[PDB]
Amino acid sequence: AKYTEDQLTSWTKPPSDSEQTKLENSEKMVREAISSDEKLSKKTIETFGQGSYANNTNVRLNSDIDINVKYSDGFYFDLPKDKSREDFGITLTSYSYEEYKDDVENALVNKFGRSEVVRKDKCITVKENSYRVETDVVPTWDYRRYSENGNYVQGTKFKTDKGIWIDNYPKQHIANGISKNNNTARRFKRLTRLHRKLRYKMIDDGGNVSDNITSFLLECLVWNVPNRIMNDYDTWTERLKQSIIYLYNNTREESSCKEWGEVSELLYLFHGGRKWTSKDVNSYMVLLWNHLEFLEH
Ligand SMILES: O=c1ccn([C@@H]2O[C@H](COP(=O)(O)OP(=O)(O)OP(=O)(O)O)[C@@H](O)[C@H]2O)c(=O)[nH]1
Ligand SMILES: O=c1ccn([C@@H]2O[C@H](COP(=O)(O)OP(=O)(O)OP(=O)(O)O)[C@@H](O)[C@H]2O)c(=O)[nH]1
Ligand SMILES: [Mg+2]
Repeated sequence: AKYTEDQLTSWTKPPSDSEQTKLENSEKMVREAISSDEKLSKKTIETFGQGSYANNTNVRLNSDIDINVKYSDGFYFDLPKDKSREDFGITLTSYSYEEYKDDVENALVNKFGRSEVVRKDKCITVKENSYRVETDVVPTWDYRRYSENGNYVQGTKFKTDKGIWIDNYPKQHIANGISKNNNTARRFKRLTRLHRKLRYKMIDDGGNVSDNITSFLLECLVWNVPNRIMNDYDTWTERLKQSIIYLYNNTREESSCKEWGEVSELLYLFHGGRKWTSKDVNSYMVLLWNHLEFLEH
């Protein structure tokens, strides 16, 4: 074992006792930037956390906090092929996502100053000082995806500066992660923290980790590890070993994992459009296993 049980147990832990405080401070500052803007305050816009601080899975002290700002006065939607869009109800509006993101960047500059705000491809970064963590503000619009039965699932949708349209389901993501954490006696998110920290260590001491293995991907993988592997073992060394074994085994053939979804369970994990592959995950599991140096016979 390249690492001891104490070290792994320590790395299953939040990087500060004030994580929720930082998240709520970022949420409040973004919400105030919204509410004290002349243009946006007159629009239905919900400010809420997403990502590692909202899932209590962050492992890097004062890493970026993700704050979604979701416009909901008009929603994008997607219908099955056997349904008409006209029959559902159409709405035309002079407002667009591009103008919304420009407005959000304007409000952020107004509240925090242009030198503190940095527009990026998928977000708008507010720089960290001594009182606030660096915050990625993510402007999105309401999004509905309808199924055959008439029910819809609700989420967020946005357009990158490079013109790519992205759909997300952050609320269902957080809800499902909370459910699994409850049903694992709070071991799911500890194992997620351990995996994230291990990825960072491997990248730091020189290891060759693929850029396709993201933190969101690691979280979705640990999400896909069945609860029994977390519940039915007694040390973190063994839970980690078994989770790696499971992910490796079920990523050797695309058939074993082509049905896995992300934490929201509303999008597939390996159905194209992703920057990773199941072979990428399998290679990463091999690299991590060889890094950990478990005892063998
Ligand atoms: O590919 C993606 C990436 C991101 N997202 C959505 O954007 C949220 C934050 O996107 P992040 O890339 O920041 O993931 P993370 O916060 O969990 O890990 P860090 O790198 O920040 O440490 C994610 O929680 C997810 O809801 C997706 O839906 N798909
Ligand atoms: O699908 C996504 C992706 C990203 N995000 C949010 O935008 C932030 C940007 O984080 P990313 O790392 O995913 O985008 P990038 O512009 O840095 O491109 P790469 O070179 O890293 O591949 C993320 O931290 C997340 O909060 C989403 O909300 N949804
Ligand atoms: Mg994040």
